[PDB]
Amino acid sequence: VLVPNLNPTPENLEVVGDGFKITSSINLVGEEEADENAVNALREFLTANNIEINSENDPNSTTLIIGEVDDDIPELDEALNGTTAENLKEEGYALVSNDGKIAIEGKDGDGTFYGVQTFKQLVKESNIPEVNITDYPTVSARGIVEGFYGTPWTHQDRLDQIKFYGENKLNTYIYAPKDDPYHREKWREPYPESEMQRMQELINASAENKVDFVFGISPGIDIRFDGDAGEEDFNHLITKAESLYDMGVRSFAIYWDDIQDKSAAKHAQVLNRFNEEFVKAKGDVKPLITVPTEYDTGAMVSNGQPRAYTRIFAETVDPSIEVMWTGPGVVTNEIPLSDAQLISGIYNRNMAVWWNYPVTDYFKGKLALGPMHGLDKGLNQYVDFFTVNPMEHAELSKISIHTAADYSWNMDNYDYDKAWNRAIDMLYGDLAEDMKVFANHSTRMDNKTWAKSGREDAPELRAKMDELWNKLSSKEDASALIEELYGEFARMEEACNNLKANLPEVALEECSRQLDELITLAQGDKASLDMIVAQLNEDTEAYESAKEIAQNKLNTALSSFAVISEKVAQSFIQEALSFDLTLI
Ligand SMILES: CN(NO)C(=O)N[C@@H]1[C@@H](O)[C@H](O)[C@@H](CO)O[C@H]1O
Repeated sequence: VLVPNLNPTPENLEVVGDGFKITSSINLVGEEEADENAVNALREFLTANNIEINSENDPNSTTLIIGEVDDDIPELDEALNGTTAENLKEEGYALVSNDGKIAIEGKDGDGTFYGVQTFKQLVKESNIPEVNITDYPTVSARGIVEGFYGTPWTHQDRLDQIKFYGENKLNTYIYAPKDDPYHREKWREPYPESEMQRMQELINASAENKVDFVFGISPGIDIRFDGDAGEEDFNHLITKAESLYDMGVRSFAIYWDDIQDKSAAKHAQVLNRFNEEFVKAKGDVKPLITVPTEYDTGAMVSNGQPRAYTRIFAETVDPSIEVMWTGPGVVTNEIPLSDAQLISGIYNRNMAVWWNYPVTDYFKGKLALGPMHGLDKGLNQYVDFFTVNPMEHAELSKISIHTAADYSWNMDNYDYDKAWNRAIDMLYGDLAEDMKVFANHSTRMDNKTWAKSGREDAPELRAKMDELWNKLSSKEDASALIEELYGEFARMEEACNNLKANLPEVALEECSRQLDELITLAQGDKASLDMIVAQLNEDTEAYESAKEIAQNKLNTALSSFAVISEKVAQSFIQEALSFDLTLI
């Protein structure tokens, strides 16, 4: 009957019937013409959900038809009747479920694979709704940049991330981690055989999930530009890129972010000569990607005009090259349309975004568990390439990455609160509501100086706390609000205790300290109410005992590595301790 949570939100979806049961043995049609990676993902889900494939057609089993446009499959034509992927952009597809048949038609092999992902999300206990779908991404490249400092993701983490990207229609992975010397301090050197297996698994997994594996190269550390030395180094760039191409890498990025030699013309000439002698000469290599030394608006622009570096770079760099920038700041609240307009005009092209959220490398005590927030819903006019920099914490990064998938696939309809809820619903199952309680307090990032981003922590709770102070200072009866807040604080503690008891270890290991912090803070919040209530009752002894606890709970939180709800659960105790009800 009803449609399950879907991610990304499909572009067009119509519920056209009451739904039906998928038979435990089905008819598979198109299995030989259709995209292999889509079929494998299909076979993989079918196996996992206890569904067998009929070796011969129809004891009136359910029929599943799969393939691409212009694929020679009439069964597909018939099941779709009226709806089609023919007029859809790259990566687009059509899905029709109706009266014992499911049709999956992609505009290309990527689209077929993505149709299979929607299919997998539509099925619940072998029931599927009857729908007509036509779907396609808002933005052409969507994904992750592995750009964070701190403990690296492991091999298994990366394999898991790649699968997750595929499942949420993210097609871009910029492999450029700090712990692989072959991407920076050993950039000249091809990978030795002792490393080829590990690299190949990543490349293979990526391909198989329709994820573009971008090899990030940072030659800035020691690259030479002039004379024989500069020629030798340019030749090493080629040989490196070839040797990766030989492994099946078809996407490359060259970073200029950490170079001392701030020479725009030298940077851009290397790019252009690489574009020509490598990217153009191979023919199946995707557009070149670069990060210029000036890569946030503040570094790039002064008084509406490009600074010298940016101006030279914009003027030299080939128009075919993708150029990354991080928005108005390195870590900032927003990218408004005007910022993307300004930078895109300077570079006379659609821009690539490197979004520094949920990354927490600059403020590691806190977990960034909120949605894409602050990004202009019209950014696609000036941007056709979107990536996020996630946390060293791979598992909990999925919450925010999940919302980036929705934002970049269906930008016009993105709603950060709804996407945030959906991400936690789809990821946490029976723990979703408890995980929301916790994550809600840990969305806002702010190092107090240059780095700030994300949705405010617990906005509703924060508004209730404000009303408490307003009522108490106005000598209005606050009895009912106090009871309500006791409810909120008990809920925070209970949720956090259930997460400690029941979160799978893969998630718990990333957040155990922050859970303990929020519990401490919730207990200090409760003691803070006890303080106020004592003052209302003129019970000096009850006031002193509540105050001692509130202060010790605050102090435990302030001294701990873990950071959470600074402006909300934490600040409330400080507000309560500075409040003097005896003088109102
Ligand atoms: C675009 N870019 N360098 O290529 C980038 O964002 N670099 C780092 C980025 O790697 C880091 O995670 C972030 C927060 O500390 O700071 C930035 O300066």
